[PDB]
Amino acid sequence: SGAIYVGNYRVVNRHLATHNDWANLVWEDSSRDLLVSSTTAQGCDTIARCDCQTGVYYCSSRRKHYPVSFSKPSLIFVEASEYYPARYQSHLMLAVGHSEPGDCGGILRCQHGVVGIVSTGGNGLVGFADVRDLLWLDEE
Ligand SMILES: COc1ccccc1CC(=O)N(C)CCC(N)=O
Ligand SMILES: COc1ccccc1CC(=O)N(C)CCC(N)=O
Ligand SMILES: [Zn+2]
Repeated sequence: SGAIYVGNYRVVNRHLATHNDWANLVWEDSSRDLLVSSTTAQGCDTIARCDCQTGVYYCSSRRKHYPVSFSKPSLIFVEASEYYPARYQSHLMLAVGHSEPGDCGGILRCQHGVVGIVSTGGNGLVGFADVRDLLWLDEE
């Protein structure tokens, strides 16, 4: 589990969104596994605006923050799960690292701010849903 809190926005994995998130929906994209809902209180996170490929992510299944190198956001085939059938997930970045299903929502950060959240994994890989292209998160 986990979320990004920037401005009056809450960014979560679309497959983990709550019924309050859906009732207060701002934007969602199934192909990205992302959902953004509105919040009453202001958050403290800053979104990175960069092309960094190195950073640190939080892994709840190890209670550890791991430095990683990750690929640029791209269209990657993701096997069937209890949340989605087998499909192509877009804006996804991969790294060699540990992850388990409940690690989704763990933040990946670089020196500029939040880069994305854990969204997929398996076979010693961890996938992050990128949020750096969502410029509108920084305003209104
Ligand atoms: C100190 O947190 C670091 C540091 C490096 C890298 C990542 C984090 C995690 C983070 O930014 N959180 C707000 C924790 C909640 C979450 N959703 O992961
Ligand atoms: C961190 O996720 C891991 C890790 C290891 C093994 C399995 C998972 C769960 C996982 O990949 N999904 C539920 C897919 C979600 C999606 N974005 O389509
Ligand atoms: Zn950066």
